[PDB]
Amino acid sequence: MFWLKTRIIEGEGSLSRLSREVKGHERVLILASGSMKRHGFLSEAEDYVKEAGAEVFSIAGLPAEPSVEVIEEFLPKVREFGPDLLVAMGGGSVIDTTKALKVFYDAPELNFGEIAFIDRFSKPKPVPRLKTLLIAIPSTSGAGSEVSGASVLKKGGVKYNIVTPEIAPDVAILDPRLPRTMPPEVARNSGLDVLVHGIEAYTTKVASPFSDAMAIKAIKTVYRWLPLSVKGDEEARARVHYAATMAGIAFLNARLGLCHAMSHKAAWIGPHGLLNAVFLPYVMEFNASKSDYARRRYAEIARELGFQTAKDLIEVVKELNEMLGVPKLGELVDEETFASKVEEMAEKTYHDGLIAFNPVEPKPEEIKELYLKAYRGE
Amino acid sequence: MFWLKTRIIEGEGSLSRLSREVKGHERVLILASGSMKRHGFLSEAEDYVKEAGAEVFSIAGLPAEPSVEVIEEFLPKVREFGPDLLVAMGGGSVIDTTKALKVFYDAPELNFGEIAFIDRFSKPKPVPRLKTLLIAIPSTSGAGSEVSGASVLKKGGVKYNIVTPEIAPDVAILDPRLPRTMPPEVARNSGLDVLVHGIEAYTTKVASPFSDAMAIKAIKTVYRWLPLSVKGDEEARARVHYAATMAGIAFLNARLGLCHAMSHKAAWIGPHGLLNAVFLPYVMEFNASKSDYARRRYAEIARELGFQTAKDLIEVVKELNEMLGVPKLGELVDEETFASKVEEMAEKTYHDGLIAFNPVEPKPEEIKELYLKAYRGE
Ligand SMILES: NC(=O)c1ccc[n+]([C@@H]2O[C@H](COP(=O)([O-])OP(=O)(O)OC[C@H]3O[C@@H](n4cnc5c(N)ncnc54)[C@H](OP(=O)(O)O)[C@@H]3O)[C@@H](O)[C@H]2O)c1
Ligand SMILES: [Fe+3]
Repeated sequence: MFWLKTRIIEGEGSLSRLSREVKGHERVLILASGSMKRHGFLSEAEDYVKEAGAEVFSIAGLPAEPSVEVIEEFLPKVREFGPDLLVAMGGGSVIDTTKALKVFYDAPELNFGEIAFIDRFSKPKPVPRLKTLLIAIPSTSGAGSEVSGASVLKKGGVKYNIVTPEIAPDVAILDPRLPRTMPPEVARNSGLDVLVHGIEAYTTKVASPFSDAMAIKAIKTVYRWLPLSVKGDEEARARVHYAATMAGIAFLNARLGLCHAMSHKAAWIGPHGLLNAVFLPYVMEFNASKSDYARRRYAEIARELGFQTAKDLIEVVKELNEMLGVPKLGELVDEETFASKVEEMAEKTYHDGLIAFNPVEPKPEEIKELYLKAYRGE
Repeated sequence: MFWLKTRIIEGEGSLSRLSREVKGHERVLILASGSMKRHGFLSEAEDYVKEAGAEVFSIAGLPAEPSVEVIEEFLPKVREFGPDLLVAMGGGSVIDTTKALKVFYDAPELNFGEIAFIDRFSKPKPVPRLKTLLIAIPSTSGAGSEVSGASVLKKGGVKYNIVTPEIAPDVAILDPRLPRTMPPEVARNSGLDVLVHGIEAYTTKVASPFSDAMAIKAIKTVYRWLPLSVKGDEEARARVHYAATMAGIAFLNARLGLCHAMSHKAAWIGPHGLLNAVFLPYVMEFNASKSDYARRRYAEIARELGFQTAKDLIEVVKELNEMLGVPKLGELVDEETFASKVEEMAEKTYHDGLIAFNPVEPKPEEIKELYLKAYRGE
């Protein structure tokens, strides 16, 4: 199965197409990061919204790690303003925050309790039809959240999932002026996220030729361009920006697997993209040792990069990490914390729904071992 | 820009998903090629419609390469039945005829002459919002009509387009059992159309990276699998079936170019896929010599197939036509008839909206030369 709800609008200066898209709307709410404010893209968007006749109200300064707490703060100002159009302008977390906001705005009754993918052996209640349009404008490259029907959300320190077609954005605007403001480390971290997403999407149980096309292109693009992007080349920034959305389209359809699950649960340690990169080569070694299907798919990606084998790809991924100064796991977190948490982390990873999609289902013990293998820098 | 209205359902035996898809509709009309009746798929589909609780009515035997008069034949039968869901099961011809029917069913005041892209120097009247749902189920591999917003009809030996997102299908079902009953020539002809779609979509002025991904995968898949499919390999049939839709998604977004325009205006000679194959190598040479952008883009494609240059790609296409027994143009039509028609085809091709998307705009006398080159088999 393959589909795409989101309309994509790409190109230098495509932020301006925002005027077309607000036509016929009256009250526009914009959530943005501070960096979007300080670089003047928020103003620029406010102009475009005004000159299309609509009222506009902005909130900037948003944390990462969205929560039902923080969404409480907003909802009155939100609910009083009476928006009929939401705009998210920033990273994954900003987009996910706006996505989560849409649900409580549009379905104020909805018991948060009842809708969250916390366990994979739990089956939450479905989310009704919502209504407010949602435009996503990503400033990083990136999380894939501008096309996905998923947002993550804390209700007091605990992480739940919301998953439904209803919060996949209606429109995504990809203007590479925005991601050209990423500091080098952020360009690195979020670009490795693309790579991990693509490789995982290619190797799930539910991959199709349609998602494969997108995954493969994102992979080749990151492999070829990310190092130049990190050094701040402007064209390379644009290419990786588009590839980030490609990987998004892929994992929207094919989903993800063990590596993302493992990153979710070690969130406390580090940024999402960085931990993913750290784990990937171990998850690949595991998958390839245990599944012929996984081994063949990795070889297919290797050939597409101009190599031959599954082992080529694993080694090339380790060398990419080394090249871009990705730290060992031992450098991010001391032995003592890590070791006392590894079992708890394994159990949570085991209850995550994404391991349903991984080409091999790992036992709790094998997850434990993988954490330890990664830590030893094995 | 990139988008996709159509929801794709793929897989062996995926026809059975018709049941889910018609649920809560009352009157379903199926328009089908003769081959779908003879080979049993039409009964199968009817059974699925029935068990979803709908009334079903089928018309089989819809003609290949339809002209405008097909509308007056079948429209009265559609009006009499009053469907609330149209299903098209057949090649691009059947799907195009169904789309056209939808237009005149939902919007009875329109006629073909108003709304078709007859002349790129006159704006046709726009098609209003339509309403009847349309499910496309292609049985060739393929025209890509199951995801495109176009319907192609002949008037006076010459093909014109109707183009609107309103006739992009809502759902496409890709079940490779269906194209397995194609005769070899039908497999060849529809398969080479996938290749031509992909190459033209890759080299228009409005190619994006998103349409590029789909275009490139379709090309690779065809290049590798079509010879085996033509011989009757069952796997290769499935692979090329999914590629045809990939190419359709590409050209839905990137459009097409001079090779399709020329084939439209020579439609009286032969079937569409065969004409496209014959012209392509000449169009490519022309574009490559006139445009550096086209040259570099053909080379990218050559590299992806494991060659190096634009020139390699042209040679590859010529060799593949040979290997598959594509006739020379001179076998299809006598010289004195062709040569008497050629100034008119060229002038009409020049007025085709598709030449605006080609990487260079030819003059009519350059088009006339192209036609004659192809005739000589240069
Ligand atoms: N809308 C668009 O975007 C678009 C783009 C490109 C081309 N086109 C159009 O599409 C048409 C060509 O479509 P096409 O290449 O799919 O061929 P087609 O013209 O629909 O069909 C060609 C022949 O194949 C036979 N057939 C089809 N499926 C079969 C199966 N499973 N088993 C056995 N026989 C089968 C049909 O025989 P029966 O009639 O006996 O069943 C028919 O005679 C042209 O009119 C062209 O203009 C449209
Ligand atoms: Fe075609």
